[PDB]
Amino acid sequence: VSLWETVQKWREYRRQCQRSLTEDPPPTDLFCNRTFDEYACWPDGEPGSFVNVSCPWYLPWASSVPQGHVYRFCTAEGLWLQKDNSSLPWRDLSECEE
Amino acid sequence: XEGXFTSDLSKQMEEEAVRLFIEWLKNGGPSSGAPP
Repeated sequence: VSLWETVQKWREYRRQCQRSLTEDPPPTDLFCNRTFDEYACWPDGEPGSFVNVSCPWYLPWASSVPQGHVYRFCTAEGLWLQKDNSSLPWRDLSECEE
Repeated sequence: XEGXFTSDLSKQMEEEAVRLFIEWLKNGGPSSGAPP
């Protein structure tokens, strides 16, 4: 365990997300927008479906949750599901917990 | 913190720092402008 090592792996994960965000081809006209939320990298979402991404590989316990995914939901309006009083969209990260 | 001064202390402490860093990330910390 090392805080510097985890921060560097997080910087690397962020960098790989920024590569995808800029380089992946555009999607239909309606989709939830790809984004990095500081915890996980999200692709463009299909309206009306859950969106899965693997637990982020910089987590120190990533190897204890090798099959874990984290989830968002992309509404039929093409907006990530989000409560009015939350500054972050809805996310289920229970499969990535220590 | 009784019984805390162990050889394991310095590592137990880095481990909590990494845990807090991850919690901060889950809160959007690096880019958040929210009041403290």
